[PDB]
Amino acid sequence: XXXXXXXXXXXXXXXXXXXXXXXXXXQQLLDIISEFILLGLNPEPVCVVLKKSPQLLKLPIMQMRKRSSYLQKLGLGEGKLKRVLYCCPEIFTMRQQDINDTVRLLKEKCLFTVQQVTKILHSCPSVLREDLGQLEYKFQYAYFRMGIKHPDIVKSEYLQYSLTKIKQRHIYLERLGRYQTPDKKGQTQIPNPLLKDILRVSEAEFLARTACTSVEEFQVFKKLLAREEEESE
Amino acid sequence: FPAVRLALQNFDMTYSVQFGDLWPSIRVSLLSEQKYGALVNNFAAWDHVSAKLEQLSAKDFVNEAISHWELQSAAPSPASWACSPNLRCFTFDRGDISRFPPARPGSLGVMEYYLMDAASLLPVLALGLQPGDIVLDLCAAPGGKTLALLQTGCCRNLAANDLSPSRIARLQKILHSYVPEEIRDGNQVRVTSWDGRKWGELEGDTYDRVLVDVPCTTDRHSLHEEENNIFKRSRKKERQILPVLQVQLLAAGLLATKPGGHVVYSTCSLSHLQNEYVVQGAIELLANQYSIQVQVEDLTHFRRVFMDTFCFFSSCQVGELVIPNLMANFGPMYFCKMRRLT
Ligand SMILES: C[S@@+](CC[C@H](N)C(=O)[O-])C[C@H]1O[C@@H](n2cnc3c(N)ncnc32)[C@H](O)[C@@H]1O
Repeated sequence: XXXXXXXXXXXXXXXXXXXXXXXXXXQQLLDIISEFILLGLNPEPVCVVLKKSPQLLKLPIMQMRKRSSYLQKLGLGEGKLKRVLYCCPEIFTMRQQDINDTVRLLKEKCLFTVQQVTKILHSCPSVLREDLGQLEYKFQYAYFRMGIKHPDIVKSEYLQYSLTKIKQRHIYLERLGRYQTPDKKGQTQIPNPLLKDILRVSEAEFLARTACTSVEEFQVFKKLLAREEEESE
Repeated sequence: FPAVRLALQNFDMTYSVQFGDLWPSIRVSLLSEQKYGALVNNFAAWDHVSAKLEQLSAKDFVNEAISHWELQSAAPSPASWACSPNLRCFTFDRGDISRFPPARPGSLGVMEYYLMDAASLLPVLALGLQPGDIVLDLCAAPGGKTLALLQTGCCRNLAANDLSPSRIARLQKILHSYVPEEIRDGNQVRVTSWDGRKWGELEGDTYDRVLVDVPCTTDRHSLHEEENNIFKRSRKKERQILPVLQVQLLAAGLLATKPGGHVVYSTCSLSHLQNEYVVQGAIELLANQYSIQVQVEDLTHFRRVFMDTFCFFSSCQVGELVIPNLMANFGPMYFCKMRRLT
C-alpha cells in the first residue's frame, strides 16, 4: 500500500521521488526512518545515510528502537548525531558493550563529564572503533604530556585523531621548540599553537604554517620517531 | 635542573639568536638520532670492505665530493693539493636513516671500519696532509680524527696527544684494534698525555700539519648525557672559561707549526664564542705576543663540494660550520684552516 507509506513519507521529508525510488531499489522500510525521525534532524542526511550502509533497513526494529533509546540516554538526542551516523554507521549495528565500555572508560577512568562524554561521542565517533586503553593512553598523552585539560580535549576534537598523528606532530613541534608544555597553572613562555592548527589541518598546512619546515624533513622525522618508539617499546 | 636541561635552555637562548629561523631545524636534529659514516680501514681489506658497504646502498661521500672538485665551474688547486688523501667514508643517502652494522675484525685481525659522525672527517680532509708530513693531533682522544690522519698514509710521524690519561687509554685501544703492530709500535706514532698549551715550549716550529680539535661544550652530547655534563652547576667556572682554554690550545698548535705550515682548528659546538672568536683570539695573540702572522685560508670551494652531503651555515666570518639537519644529521662541526706565514 504505497499510500500507507508515501503519505507518512511525503508528509515528512522526502525531497523528490528520489531516495524513495532508491528505497524500492535497495514494513521495515518505514518503522526505521521514524526512529531516525525521533532521533531527529536529518531530513536530507537520512537519505544520505540510507544510501551509506543501507543495512539499517535490515536492522530489526526491536533492536533498533532499543539502540535509539540507548543513544538518546547518552545525550545523542536531540539527534544530530549527524556526523556520527555519517562516518560511523556501525554505531547502530555494533555490540552495545563497545559503546558502554567506551563510556565507562571516558567517564571515571579519564573522568570528564556526561556532557563532555556526549560531546566526544558526537564529535569523535572514531573512539568507538579504537582499542580501549589505547584510548586511555591517548587521553593521558593529551593531559599529562601535552598539558591539555579536559575542556580543551573535548573542544578541540582531539580524541578523534590517531595517537600516531598526535605524537608525530606534537613531538615534532616540541623538538623544534615550537610547542611548550604548560608549566604549572598552565603557563608557557610562548603561547603554543592552537590545537586545531596542530591536528586538524592538512600535513602540508601544518608544515607550512605551524611547524615551519620542509615536508622532506618531516618525513625523515616520522621514520626517526617510529624507530625510537619501536626501540623503547 | 638536569644538566641536560640547562644545556638546552642555554642553547635555546644563544642559538635562536645566532641562527634565527634556522634554529628549529637544527634543534630538532640535535634532539634526534645522529647520522653516521663508516670510515673504511685502509689497513684492512679496504676494497672488499668498500664493496660490502656499497652493497648496503651506502656511498663513499669523499669520493663523491672529490669527483666533483673541478666541477662547480673555480677550484684553487687540484683536490690532491687541497685534501688529505685515501680517506673512504660511506654514508647513506640524504633522508635515509639506516645504521651500519657494528664493525668486526677482518682477515688481518683489524676492524674493517670505524663508525663516526661523518662531519668529523672534514677537518682532517681540510688539513691537506701530503706524503712525508710531520703531524700533530694536539687534543687527540679518543682518536677518531687521529685514526683518519693515520689512514691517509701521509704521516711520516704523528704525535697524538691528550691531557687525559684515561681518554688516551681509549685512543690506545683504537690504535690496537685498527692499526697493525708495526705502524703503531714503530717510530711513526708518539702518544703522550701532556698539556697541549705547552706545545710552543716543547716542540716549537716542528709540525707541517697540526689539528687542534678542542674541548668545547660538545653541544649534541651535552643534550643527551647527564653524567659529567659540562652544564652541571659544579662545572660552571670551567664551562665559562672554555674559550680562554681554546685560544691557548690553538695558539700552542700554531707555535708548534713550522713557518709555512698549516693548522686546522675544530670544535663540535655551534657557538661563535668557541669558534670564530677563538680563531680570531689566537691569531691576535700570536701577532701581539710573538710577532707571528697567521693567515686564515678560504675553505669556500671545499664547503661547496661537500654540500651534497652536509648542511652548512654559510655566513661564518672565518671557518666553516656543519649544522645538524634531519636530511643529514651530522655535526655540529666547526672547522677553520689557517697557515702560519712567519
Ligand atoms: C673534542 S675532544 C678530541 C676528540 C678527538 N680529536 C677525536 O677526534 O676523537 C677534546 C679533548 O681535549 C682534551 N683536553 C682538554 N684539555 C686539554 C689540554 N690542556 N691539552 C691537551 N688536551 C686537552 C680532552 O681530554 C678531550 O679528549
